[PDB]
Amino acid sequence: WTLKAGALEMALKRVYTLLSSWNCLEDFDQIFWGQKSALAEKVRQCWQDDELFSYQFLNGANPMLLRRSTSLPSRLVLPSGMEELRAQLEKELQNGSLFEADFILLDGIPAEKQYLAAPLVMLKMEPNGKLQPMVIQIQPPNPSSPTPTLFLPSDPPLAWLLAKSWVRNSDFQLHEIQYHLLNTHLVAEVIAVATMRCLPGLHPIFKFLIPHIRYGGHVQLLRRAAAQLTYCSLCPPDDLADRGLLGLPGALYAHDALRLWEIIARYVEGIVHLFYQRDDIVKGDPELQAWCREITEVGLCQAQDRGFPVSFQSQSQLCHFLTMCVFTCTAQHAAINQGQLDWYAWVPNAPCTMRMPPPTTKEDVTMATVMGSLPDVRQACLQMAISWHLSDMVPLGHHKEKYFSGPKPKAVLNQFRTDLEKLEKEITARNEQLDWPYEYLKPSCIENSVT
Ligand SMILES: [Fe+3]
Repeated sequence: WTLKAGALEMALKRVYTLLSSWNCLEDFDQIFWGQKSALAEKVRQCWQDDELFSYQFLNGANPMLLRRSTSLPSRLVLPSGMEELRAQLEKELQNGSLFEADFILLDGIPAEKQYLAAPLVMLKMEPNGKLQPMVIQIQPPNPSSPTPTLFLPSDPPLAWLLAKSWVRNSDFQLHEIQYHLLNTHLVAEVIAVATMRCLPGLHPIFKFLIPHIRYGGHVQLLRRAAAQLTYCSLCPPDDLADRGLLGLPGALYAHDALRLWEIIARYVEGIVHLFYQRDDIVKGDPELQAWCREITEVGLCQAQDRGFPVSFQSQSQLCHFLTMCVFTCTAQHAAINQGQLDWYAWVPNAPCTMRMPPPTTKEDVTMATVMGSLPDVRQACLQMAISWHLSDMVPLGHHKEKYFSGPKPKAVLNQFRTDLEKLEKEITARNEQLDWPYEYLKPSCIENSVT
């Protein structure tokens, strides 16, 4: 249950075992014959469009990587005689308009033989709202490349596509290992056990948390991910702030996540201020304090060097942490998981595996090269299988149970529902006006727990 060695290696096996059970004709019709999503069908036809490539960094299956650059990455070595790329990256950084998708956590991992790369994409945002790519670097510098080729939108079309496609494969990897398995599922397992371990069932925050938690490499990558898991990464206000995605009107994941955070927060602090009336109570609850330590020190593996608390000194310190717990188990899993059907069905747009190494030049890139690198029918079709299965339930805030008895808690949970209905009708109204709606965080679509 920990994030050790170790435990993480056992996690991946249990995941393969689950996925294996869908390697059969279980929903074959549905699947490979039935109607695919409206968005899936949109992706199929626009996937080569540079804007659709870019757009996904904001509102696709994985909107957790993109960042607004403050300086140009040290890995982005620009060869002599690209004064123009130089000047344009400079222009954008000075304008506060330069963004990046840096896939470095993959650097150095090897991957039935699959090839990995650790690319960097630099994108500009124009007043429009729209993100346009400027340059892809597929491998980082290292000490016999010196100056990795820089692939550009103006290059031989099939080279630009191969470059982009490697970026999507890399996005596929980080998305599933880091942002889905680790950050939602495995962090959920830590929260869950630690609740079971340190808090008796009638402990108020056990009652609060419970409706949300019943119950090679890869290995390399998952270990590194778990290594750099910070507390702020799991908190939208912090996270969207640390990545410069605040004040971005077309950042719909960002908007929705943040608007949910405020709902969860208000619901959280409402319940907390009832039981822990004042900071003194929080500080003095020894069980809660064990529960905190159990998550940060044991479960997350000495995670107190990555923003995580070792104690709760106050209501605010506890509400912030309790809001992170709900969000991780509910909203964020919704955001990370609900998009596989839409974005990963059309396999060329999110290739699960690449079967050749990345190109070192932009020269001699052929359909043979492209088709050779992209997955095969078997890999690609099993991809589609799993993504459909992944993407009856109890929605967020609707645990048809009453662990709390008073009218005071009931009022709190009642406002939560009202605010959730408020966001619901807001999201659905916005989405109606858009060709590319975002709906992985509509409150009704979020399950009251990771399952
Ligand atoms: Fe999941």
